[PDB]
Amino acid sequence: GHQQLYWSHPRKFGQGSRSCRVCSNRHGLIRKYGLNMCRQCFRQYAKDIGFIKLD
Amino acid sequence: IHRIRITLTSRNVKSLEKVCADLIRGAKEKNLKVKGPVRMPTKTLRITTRKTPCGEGSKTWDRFQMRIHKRLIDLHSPSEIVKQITSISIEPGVEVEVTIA
Amino acid sequence: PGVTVKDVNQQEFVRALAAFLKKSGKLKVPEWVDTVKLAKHKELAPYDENWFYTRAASTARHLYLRGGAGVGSMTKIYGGRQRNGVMPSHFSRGSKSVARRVLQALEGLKMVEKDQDGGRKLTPQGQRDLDRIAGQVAAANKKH
Amino acid sequence: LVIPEKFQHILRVLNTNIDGRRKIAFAITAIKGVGRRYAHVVLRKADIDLTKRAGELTEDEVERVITIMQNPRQYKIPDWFLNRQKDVKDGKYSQVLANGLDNKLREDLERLKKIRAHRGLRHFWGLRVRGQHTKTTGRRGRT
Amino acid sequence: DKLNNLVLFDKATYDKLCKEVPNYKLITPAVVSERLKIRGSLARAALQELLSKGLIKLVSKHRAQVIYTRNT
Amino acid sequence: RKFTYRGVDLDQLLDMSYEQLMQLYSARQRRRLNRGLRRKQHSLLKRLRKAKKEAPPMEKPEVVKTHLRDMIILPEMVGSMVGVYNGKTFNQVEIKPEMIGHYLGEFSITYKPVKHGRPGIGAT
RNA sequence: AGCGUGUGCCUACCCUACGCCGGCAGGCGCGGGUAACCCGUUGAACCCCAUUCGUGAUGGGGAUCGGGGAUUGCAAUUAUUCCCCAUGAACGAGGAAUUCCCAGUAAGUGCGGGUCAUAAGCUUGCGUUGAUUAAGUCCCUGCCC
RNA sequence: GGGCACCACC
Ligand SMILES: [Mg+2]
Ligand SMILES: [Mg+2]
Ligand SMILES: [Mg+2]
Ligand SMILES: [Mg+2]
Ligand SMILES: [Mg+2]
Ligand SMILES: [Mg+2]
Ligand SMILES: [Mg+2]
Ligand SMILES: [Mg+2]
Ligand SMILES: [Mg+2]
Ligand SMILES: [Mg+2]
Ligand SMILES: [Mg+2]
Ligand SMILES: [Mg+2]
Ligand SMILES: [Mg+2]
Ligand SMILES: [Mg+2]
Ligand SMILES: [Mg+2]
Ligand SMILES: [Mg+2]
Ligand SMILES: [Zn+2]
Repeated sequence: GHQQLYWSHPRKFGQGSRSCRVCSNRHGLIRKYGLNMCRQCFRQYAKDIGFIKLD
Repeated sequence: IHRIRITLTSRNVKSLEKVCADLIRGAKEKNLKVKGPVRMPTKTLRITTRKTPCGEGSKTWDRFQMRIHKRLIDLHSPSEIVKQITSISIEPGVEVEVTIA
Repeated sequence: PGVTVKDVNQQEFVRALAAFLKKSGKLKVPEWVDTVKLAKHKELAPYDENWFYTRAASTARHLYLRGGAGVGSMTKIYGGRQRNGVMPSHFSRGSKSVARRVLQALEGLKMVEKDQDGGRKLTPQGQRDLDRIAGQVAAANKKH
Repeated sequence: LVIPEKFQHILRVLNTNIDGRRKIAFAITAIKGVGRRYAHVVLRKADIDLTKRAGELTEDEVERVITIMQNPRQYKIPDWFLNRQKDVKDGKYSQVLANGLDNKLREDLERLKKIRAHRGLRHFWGLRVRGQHTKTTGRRGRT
Repeated sequence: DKLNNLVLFDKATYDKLCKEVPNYKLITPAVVSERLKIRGSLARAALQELLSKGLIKLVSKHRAQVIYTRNT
Repeated sequence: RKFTYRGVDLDQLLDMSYEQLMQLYSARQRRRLNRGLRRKQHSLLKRLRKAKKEAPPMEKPEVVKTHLRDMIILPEMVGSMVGVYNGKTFNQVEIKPEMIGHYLGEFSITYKPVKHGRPGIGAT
């Protein structure tokens, strides 16, 4: 039936199993330290998170 | 009488050292035995990213950095006096953990 | 005036200890020593057919200097650079089945024993043998 | 260090010419299907000194080397050393040599071509076979 | 042109090595190889044999370079 | 002249179980069989067997179509007509005994071989 | 040696010591670490000391192919990656033209992070060895007064 | 007509 086929493809690994936690975009993702943000969102929220530019 | 370890973690050094000094002074005013504060190596988290939201222009990079500082204090004392001195210690930005080894 | 291992040259010490192990004749040698190369980054088999004795001597000397090493530590000790065609070179480790058999053969001679923490170390008999070999090396170096 | 009275400058082994001035370990690598590892293990199995030239060997040593090279499995040479393990047609482990290797490769290509597998078609057309990009490299040999 | 060096000594070349090499005032496997039309390995073996016999002094030994000289 | 797969003829291959055939196959096929076949491969096998049973004694079986390009050719498939999807069309392939151990997708090409034309203005 | 990472809300996927099996890729057990605590005294590579080779497209170089084995995955064919035998191409220092660089620098040599179920010929950092030349000019290029 | 720059030269 449809219930079995719909969303049946496994998504336990790969680019399709991960997305940004702010905009749900799967490209340019930052996983270090469990940030789970794309690079643009991280650059937008870095000061709020606590990353400072010293060099 | 317990061997009690206080671990202080912070992002800025001024507040961390102020809290450590307050704890040391408070403990020593009760005629207690204090060891430390012993300073652990500073941790430096780094994230290097591209500035441009697209792939156009000169390849320029932002280097964001976060620093974490850690202190240890040892006390030979009963639990009640430690909580007495700790209650004042609450400071914005400093994480204080008290353990009995 | 007692000679220890650290006093003498290490390469001559390894040569003399390998000769002593070969002359003793009680070391156990695997059957496949003549058909294997010592690591995956090597291109050929060792030039010296009596390479097992040399490797055993080197392992004993290393356990003398730094005790408690396991099979992985010996594998890292004898690892080297690997060149792979048109790609950049990288570090590569040695073969585990050679290090393990060398350690087992040295334990068969009552020169190496299991360590309490883990790994293997030297017995007092092995240390005595190594110090005697070092004394012989020093005497040979001085007399000539 | 003087040259022996009976010295073979050129040897004829397996329809191949062997240079008697090269060392025996690398002299026999002129045979197609024999490499440095296989030559060294064969010579180590024949108890032949590796410090002598190919022309210094006697006929007994040469025939012993040839016999050991033809039939490795008799002389404790492991299966993983062989270059024709587990044949498709007959399932026998062996080491294939100069002409046998040339016709064995031909039969391996013919099998793929007749069955019309993709690899056989790529071999027939003359293109790359192991999934390499062909857009920018491999131009040499093409018009 | 091609360089065809002997790999095993002949009578004439062995006589040359035994007679003229121990007077060269600078003996080196490359020098002996270039003068006697000999390969490097045979030159090294011959020089080691001459050193064993005591007909030639050794100055310095290295994996890259070995240096020999005539007797005083 | 008679077909043999690693010294084994077709009849013995048909008699063998999967465990025996694992040792005849190569590393990839052996690992695939060790990990097991799923429901879709079994359904394809069942359909092929059903189609082959109904063939007339002197005629070929009806063609069975499939999308399974990663299916391993077993000795029980020899003599069946399989249409394999290449993304656009089902190409008809008759399983020969020399196809044992290959995939189905190796026999239905997924692209048109290149015949080159005159280079355009944008080439220098 | 040095900079660093390590068991994750969804979220499945961590770093690994030691013992045994295998020749190797690997497989089994059994422990530590949420970390100046365990991997780890991070036994790195170049470098150093000996051995073999000997100007031969050669034991330089390792492309292209054949046959086997193992790991990640739901799935490896149009070869994911890795290992073993075998095969052994051009290449003998590169025309016109053109790039970067002034001291622990250029270059050589490895090691971390990102990507990452599988994973570096890229990038971003880190050490190790370590120079020739110059302390000038507006000739070329370009920008300003 | 001057000044500067190993993304210029020497
Ligand atoms: Mg090493
Ligand atoms: Mg290389
Ligand atoms: Mg050959
Ligand atoms: Mg490809
Ligand atoms: Mg091409
Ligand atoms: Mg060559
Ligand atoms: Mg070569
Ligand atoms: Mg294959
Ligand atoms: Mg394609
Ligand atoms: Mg090879
Ligand atoms: Mg320019
Ligand atoms: Mg790098
Ligand atoms: Mg990586
Ligand atoms: Mg990239
Ligand atoms: Mg100007
Ligand atoms: Mg210039
Ligand atoms: Zn985002």
